[PDB]
Amino acid sequence: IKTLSVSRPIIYGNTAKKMGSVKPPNAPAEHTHLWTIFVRGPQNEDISYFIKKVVFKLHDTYPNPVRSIEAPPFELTETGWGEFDINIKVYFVEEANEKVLNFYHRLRLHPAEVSSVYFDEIVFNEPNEEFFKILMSRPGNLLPSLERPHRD
Repeated sequence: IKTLSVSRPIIYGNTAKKMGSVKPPNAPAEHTHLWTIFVRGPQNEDISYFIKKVVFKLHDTYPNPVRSIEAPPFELTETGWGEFDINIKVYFVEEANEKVLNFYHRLRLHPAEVSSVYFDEIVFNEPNEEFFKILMSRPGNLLPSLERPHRD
């Protein structure tokens, strides 16, 4: 028990909706849809305990197409009229001892919200010991961490 591997499940992809009269004051003309590109946990658990930042690379026609999200939720909303590939770069907390992980997602606008989401698992083959303390102390634990006396 020198090295201990561990995985974390994630969901990545986008949702999209047709845009009506309700839109931001500076919504580019001819943009027909809004969309949210994201990296999430199952049950929308906050995944910032292992993810440090997510960097989304949009199409080069977008202003400042490299969008770095450095606090949760790891998502951004944009508008547009068409589909293209987005490069999602996931960076990990130091204790994970894991380099950047790349995903590529094709934005989906059709077919009334649409959802194009992919389930994957990030593996950490050589995390620091401290990584497991971070993981196990994340909110929501119900179990005892000591021998808790109890009646029959």
